[PDB]
Amino acid sequence: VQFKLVLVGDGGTGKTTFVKRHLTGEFEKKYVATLGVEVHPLVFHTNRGPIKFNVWDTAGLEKFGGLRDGYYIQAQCAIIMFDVTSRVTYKNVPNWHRDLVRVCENIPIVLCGNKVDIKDRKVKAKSIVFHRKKNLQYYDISAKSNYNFEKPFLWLARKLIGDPNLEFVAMPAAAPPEVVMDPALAAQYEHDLEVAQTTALPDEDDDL
Amino acid sequence: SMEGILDFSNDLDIALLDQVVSTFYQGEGVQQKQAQEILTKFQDNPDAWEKADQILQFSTNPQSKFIALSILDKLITRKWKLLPNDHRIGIRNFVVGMIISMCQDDEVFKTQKNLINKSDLTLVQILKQEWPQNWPEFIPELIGSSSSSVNVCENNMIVLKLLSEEVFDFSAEQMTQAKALHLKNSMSKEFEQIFKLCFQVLEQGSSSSLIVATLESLLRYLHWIPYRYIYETNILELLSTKFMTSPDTRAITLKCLTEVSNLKIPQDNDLIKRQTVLFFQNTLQQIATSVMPVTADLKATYANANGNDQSFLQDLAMFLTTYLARNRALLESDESLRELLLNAHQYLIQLSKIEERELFKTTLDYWHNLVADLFYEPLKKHIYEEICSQLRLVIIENMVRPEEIQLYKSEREVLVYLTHLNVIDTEEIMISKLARQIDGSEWSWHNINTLSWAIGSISGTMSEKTEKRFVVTVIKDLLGLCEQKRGKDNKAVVARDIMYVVGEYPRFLKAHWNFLRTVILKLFEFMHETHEGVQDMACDTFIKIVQKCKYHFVIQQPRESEPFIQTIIRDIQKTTADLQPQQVHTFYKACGIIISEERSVAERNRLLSDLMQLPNMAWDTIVEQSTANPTLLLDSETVKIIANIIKTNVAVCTSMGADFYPQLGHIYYNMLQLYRAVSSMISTQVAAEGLIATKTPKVRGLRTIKKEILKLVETYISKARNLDDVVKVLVEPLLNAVLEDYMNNVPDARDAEVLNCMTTVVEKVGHMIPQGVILILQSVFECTLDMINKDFTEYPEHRVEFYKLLKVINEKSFAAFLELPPAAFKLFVDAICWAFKHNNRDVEVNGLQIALDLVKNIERMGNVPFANEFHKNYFFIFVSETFFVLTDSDHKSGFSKQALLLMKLISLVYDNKISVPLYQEAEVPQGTSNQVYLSQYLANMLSNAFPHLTSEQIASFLSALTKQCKDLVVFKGTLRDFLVQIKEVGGDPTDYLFA
Amino acid sequence: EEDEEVLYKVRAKLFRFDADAKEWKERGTGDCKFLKNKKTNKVRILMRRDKTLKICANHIIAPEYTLKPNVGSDRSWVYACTADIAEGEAEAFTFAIRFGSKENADKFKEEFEKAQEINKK
Ligand SMILES: Nc1nc2c(ncn2[C@@H]2O[C@H](COP(=O)(O)OP(=O)(O)OP(=O)(O)O)[C@@H](O)[C@H]2O)c(=O)[nH]1
Ligand SMILES: *[C@H]1C(=O)c2c(O)cccc2C(=O)[C@@H]1C
Ligand SMILES: *[C@H]1C(=O)c2c(O)cccc2C(=O)[C@@H]1C
Ligand SMILES: *[C@H]1C(=O)c2c(O)cccc2C(=O)[C@@H]1C
Ligand SMILES: [Cl-]
Ligand SMILES: [Cl-]
Ligand SMILES: [Cl-]
Ligand SMILES: [Mg+2]
Repeated sequence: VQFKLVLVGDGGTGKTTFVKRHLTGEFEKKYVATLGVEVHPLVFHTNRGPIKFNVWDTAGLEKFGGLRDGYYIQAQCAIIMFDVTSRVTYKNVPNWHRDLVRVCENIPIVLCGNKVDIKDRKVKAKSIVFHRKKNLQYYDISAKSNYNFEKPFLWLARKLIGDPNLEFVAMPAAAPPEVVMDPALAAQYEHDLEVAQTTALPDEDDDL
Repeated sequence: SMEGILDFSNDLDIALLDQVVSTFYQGEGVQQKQAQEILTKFQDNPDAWEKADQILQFSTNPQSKFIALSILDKLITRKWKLLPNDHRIGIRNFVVGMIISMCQDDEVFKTQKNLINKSDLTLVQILKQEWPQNWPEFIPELIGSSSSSVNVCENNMIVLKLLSEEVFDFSAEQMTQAKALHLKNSMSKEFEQIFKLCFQVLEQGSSSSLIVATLESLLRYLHWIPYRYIYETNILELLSTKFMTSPDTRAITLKCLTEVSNLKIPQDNDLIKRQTVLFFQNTLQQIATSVMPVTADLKATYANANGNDQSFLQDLAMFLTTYLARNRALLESDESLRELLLNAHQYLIQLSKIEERELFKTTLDYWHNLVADLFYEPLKKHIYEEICSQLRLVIIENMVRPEEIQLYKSEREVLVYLTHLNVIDTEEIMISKLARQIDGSEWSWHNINTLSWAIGSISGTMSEKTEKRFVVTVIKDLLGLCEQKRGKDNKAVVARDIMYVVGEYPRFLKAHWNFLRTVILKLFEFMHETHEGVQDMACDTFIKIVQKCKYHFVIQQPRESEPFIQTIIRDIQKTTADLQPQQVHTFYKACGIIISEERSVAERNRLLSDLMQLPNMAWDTIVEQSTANPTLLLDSETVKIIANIIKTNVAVCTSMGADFYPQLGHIYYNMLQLYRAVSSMISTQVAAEGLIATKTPKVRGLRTIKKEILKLVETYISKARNLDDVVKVLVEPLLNAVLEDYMNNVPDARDAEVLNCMTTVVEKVGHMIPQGVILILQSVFECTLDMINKDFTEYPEHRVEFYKLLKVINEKSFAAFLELPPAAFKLFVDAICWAFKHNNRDVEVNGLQIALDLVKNIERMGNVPFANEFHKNYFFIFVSETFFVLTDSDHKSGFSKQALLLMKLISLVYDNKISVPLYQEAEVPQGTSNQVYLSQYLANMLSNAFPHLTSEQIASFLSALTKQCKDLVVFKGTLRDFLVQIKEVGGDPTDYLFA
Repeated sequence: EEDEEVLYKVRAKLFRFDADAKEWKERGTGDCKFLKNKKTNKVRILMRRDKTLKICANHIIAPEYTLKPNVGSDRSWVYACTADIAEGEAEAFTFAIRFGSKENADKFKEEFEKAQEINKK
C-alpha cells in the first residue's frame, strides 16, 4: 500500500528538513537547496497495516526547479509548505497550489506553516485563511521542536485509506541479537569512541 | 545509454526518451535518480524546444509529451517574440491540432486529462502572447468549434477557465500593468459572447462532466464579471435550484453562490434585494430536501467522512457565513423570512459542532461578527435567543487554553459578548457543566480544564454582585470536587484549575482581602508540593495575582500588623526552599512588582534591601572567598550559585526598572571584577583545552555568569530614568570591563550579548558619551565584521547583534563614523551592502535601514568635503547594489525598502543635494548635470547586466522610473514591470507609459 | 513488548555519531525503556519516538558496554553498540543519550549497570 506524496513550497521553508526528520529522526541545521527533486520511501505502521509514502521532495528555488509541475504527475497527495517567519512564503502558497491542482485536481492536500518554534512569528494565525475555500487541511508545524510533525501524514493516511479512525501504532519490536565484540576490531572501536566523546552533542541548552 | 538523449548532435531517439521518463516516474533508487538528472539536462537545453513537435507526434508515453509541453512553455513565456511569425503560427496550429485531436478520441479524452490540461495551459500561454492583437478570431472559432463535439465544448470551458485565471487571478505578479490591462479589457470586450456559450450549456446541457467544467469556468468569471450577468439572466435560479439538486454539480455550485454573495451590487434596489433573498431561500430548501435537514448530526457525518461530505460541509459553512455576514439584515425585518434566517443559523450551529479545528475557526469568525452586531445593533438580540443559547454551549465545550493565543482570544471575545446578552443562561450552563464534573458523568482532566478556561474567560463581564455569588459557587464546587477525588494526579488537576480560576478573578480578590491572603498562603503551601506542575502553577498564579492586586500587598490592610509584602519577604527563605531556581526567580520577580508600588523612596529601598538579603549575603560570602582565593570559581557548584544570584538580580530588575538602582549600586563594582575574573578563566581554559573548552559544562557555566551580568546591566539601562548616573557611574567601568575582553578573545569565546548590551547603552545614553561610542566601534567593529564577512551562516547571533549596533550608532552618534579612518569607513560601507545580500531578514532589514539613515545623515551635513567625497566614492556603489538586490530574485521580502532606498538615492540628484560632478572629467561634457549622467550610468549598467533588453526598453524604463522618484507606489509599479520584462525577450517599451 | 517487565523508563534524546560528517545526528526523542524478557531474563534498551512510536533503539545491554561522558554534557553518556536492530539488519553504532538532568543521567547509569549484572547471569 504505497502513495506518491508531492512536497512543494518556497526555498528554505523546511521541506527537506521535515522529510529527513521523518526518515532518520535527525534535524539538519544547514540549508542545502534541493536540486529538482529527492524521492524517499517513508513507511508508517497503522492499526490498518503499514502505509508507504513515496515522498517527492521538490526544489522551491526557481533556479533549481528542474521539471517543476513535471514532478506532480500521478501524485495521490501533497503538502504545501511555508515558513511562518517569512510572509513572502505564505504569499506564494496560492502559486504552488495553482501549479499543483492544474496537474492533480482531486487529491488531499495539507498546508503546513513550518518554524512555529521561532518566537518572532511573521505570518500570524489570523492571516492563514487560504486553506478554507481550497479544502486544504492546515497545521502549524515545527520540524525542529516536532510540534504537530506527525499530523500531515496521519491526516493524509486517513484520507488515502478512507478510515477516519486510522492511528499510528507501535511497530512490534523483535528481540535484539546477543553478539560478542570482535578482538580484531576492538582497537578500531576505541578510536571511533574517542572521536565521538570529544565532539560536543548539539543544542546543550534544550530540554533533551 | 540513457544519456544518449543529451547528445543533440544526433536526432533524438523517442523510444530512449520514453524509457528515461518511465525509469524516472516508475523506476526506484539509483535508476530513478539518474533518469531525473538526465531529463532535467534535456529540458534545460536551450534547443530542446526544437524537439517538441517530434516528441508530441511520435512518443507513446504521455509523460514524455507532458515534459515536451513544459519545454514549449519555457520558450513561449521567455523567447516567443524572437520566433518568426510563420514559426509562431506553426506552433499555434500544432498545439490547437493536438488539443482538438485528443478531444475527438473518447478513450484519450477520458484517460489522459493530465496531458489535455497541460496542452490547454500551453495554448493559454500562446494566447497571452498573441491574443487578441495577432489572433482576433480565437473566441469566435472557440465558440464555433464548441457545437461540433461535447468533448471539445467541455475542453473549451477548461481553456476559458485557465484564460480567466491567467488574466484576472495570477496576472498581478506575472505581467506588466499595461499587458494585464490589455488582456483584461480584451476578455471584458468578448465576454458577452463567452457568457451566451456558458448560459446555453447550463440551460440545455445534458453531460455532467460538461456542466461541471462550465460551472468551474463560471466560478472564475465571478471574480471579475459585472453583477447584471447573474441577476439579469436566469442563471441565479439555475444555480440555486437545478445545480444544487445533483451531487455532481453541488460543490462547484455552492462555491459559485459564495462568489455571487460577494458580487459588487446596487444597495438601493428592492428587486435585487428580493433576488438576493430568493437564491438563498432556494439553496437552503435544496439542502433541506436533497442533502440533510436542519436537525442532521453534521458532527457525526463529517467524522464518517463518506465520499465528498467533508468538502461539501466546509463549502456550506463558507457559503452560509459569507452570505449572512453580508445579507442577514435582508432576512431580519420580514416575518416570512424569520424561519429561513434561523434555519441558516441552525445549520451554522450544527457545522460548529464538527470536530475540525480549521472549520470551527471559520464558523467562529462568523459568530464573532454576529454577536458583536447583537451587542450594538438595536432590536436584534431577541431574534437570536435560541441560536445564542446553543452557541454558549458550543463555545464553552470548545474553549482552548490561553497559550493558543489567537483561538482563545476569538473564543473569549465571542463568549464575553454572549455573556453580556444573557448572563443567567451563561451562568446556568457553566454551573450545570460543573455539576456533571462533580457527579462524574462528564469527568475527565480535559473536561475540567476546558470548563475552567471557559469560566476564567468571562471574568469582568458580570456585575461585581453577580460575579461574587458566581465565583463563590464555582470555588465551593471545585473544592468539593477536589476533596471528592482520589490520588494526587486528580487532586493536582483540580488544584491547578482552582488556582487558574482564582487568578482570573482579581476584582473578587481585591474586594475580599481575607480571601486573597488565604489564596496567597495556599499558593505558598503548594510551592512545597513536588507533584509535577503544582510548583510551576503556584508561582505562575502568584505572579499573575500580584500583577493585578499589587496595591493590596503594599498597604497595611485593616486588622494586619504590617503590609503583606513585609510578611512575604520575612518568610521568603522557607516559602521558596523547595523551588527549582527558575521558580525562585519568578517569586522574586513577583516581589519586585509589589515593591515598585511603594513610591516612598526610603520605604522602597528598604523593601528592596530586605528582598535582596539572601542573594546579597550569598554574594558577599562568595566575594570574600572569591577575592581571597581566585581558584574557588573553578568549582562547578560555586559557578551555579553565582549565576543564580545574578539571575535573581535580573528577575527583580525586570519588574523594578529604574527603582532597582540602589541594588545594582551595591553589587556593581564586584560584579564587573567577577566579569573580568570569569573572562580570564574562560581564556585560560580555551588556551589549555582548545576551542572544545567552550562546549564544556564548566565554561558554559562561566559564560552564563558573563551573559547574566550583561543582561542585568542592559535590563537596568533600558529602564533607567537617571541617565546622568548611567553616564557618570555605570558606563566607564562597563566599557573597561567588556570591550577589551570582547576584542582580545578568539571569535568562539566572544559573547554576542556584548553587542546587545552596547546597543542598549548607545540607544539610551549615546548622545551623552560621544567618546564612549567611538571606543565601542573601535573595540567591536573590525573584529565582529571579520567573524561574519566569510559566509552568510557563521556566528548568526553576532551577525544580527552587529547590524543592530551599527544601526543605532548611525541613528544616535553618526559622529563616531566621521572619526573612523577612510579604510575603516570603506569597511562600514562594504558591511552595509553585505547586509543587503543576506537571506537572513533581520540583517537585510537593518542593512537597508542603515543605508537609508546614512543617506539622510550625509545629506544633513550639507555641501562639505566629507559629504562630497562620500558621494564621489559610494553613490554609484549604493545605486548598483540596490539595483542588484531588486533584480536578482533572491531578495523579494526586501522589495519595498529596496525601492524606497533607490528612490531616495535617485531623488538626491534631482534635488541637487550632490554638489560635485559624479563623473570623472573627460568622461562626458564638463557642463553635464549629475541628473543627465545618472541616466547615462544606469542605461549602461542595465545594458550590461541585461543584454537581451533593447536600448528603447531601458531608456523608457529609466524615463518612467526617474519621473516617479517622489511617488513610491508608482515607482514600485515601474520596478515590478521591469522585473517582468527582464524575464522575457521583446517586452514592449510603451509598458512604462502605464497610468 | 507484552512478554517483558519494564525495569526503568526515562525521557531521553538519542544520537548516533556519523564519522563521515564528524557530527552527532539525532535519532529520536521519547521513552527509553529497560525491558526484561520473562523467558530469558535478558534486559534490552527499547526506545520509541514520540507521536510516530517508531523504534530508534533496540539492543541488548551487553556486559562489555561502557557509558563514557561527552565533553559537552554533564547529562549524557556515549557508548559503542555492536548490534542495534532499530533500522532492521543489526548494525554497529556509536550512541549518545541525553536526559533532562544530571540526576536522570546518573540514575540511568545506575540502572544500566544493574541491567548489565542481570545480563551476566
Ligand atoms: N527554526 C527552525 N528552522 C527550521 C525548521 N525546519 C527547518 N529549519 C531550517 O530551515 C532551513 C530549511 O532548509 P530545507 O529544509 O533544506 O529547505 P527546503 O524547503 O527543502 O528548501 P529547498 O530545497 O530550496 O526548496 C534549514 O536551515 C533548516 O535547518 C523549523 O521547524 N524551525
Ligand atoms: C457545447 C455542447 O457540447 C452542448 C451540449 O452538450 C448540449 C447543448 C448545447 C451544447 C453547445 O453547443 C455547447 C457550446
Ligand atoms: C483540594 C484543594 O485543591 C484545595 C485547595 O486548592 C485550596 C483549599 C482547600 C483545598 C481542599 O481541601 C481540596 C480537597
Ligand atoms: C525625481 C528624479 O529623481 C528625476 C531624476 O532623477 C531625473 C530626471 C527626472 C526626475 C524627476 O522628474 C523626479 C521628480
Ligand atoms: Cl476589465
Ligand atoms: Cl448584515
Ligand atoms: Cl487596586
Ligand atoms: Mg529541499
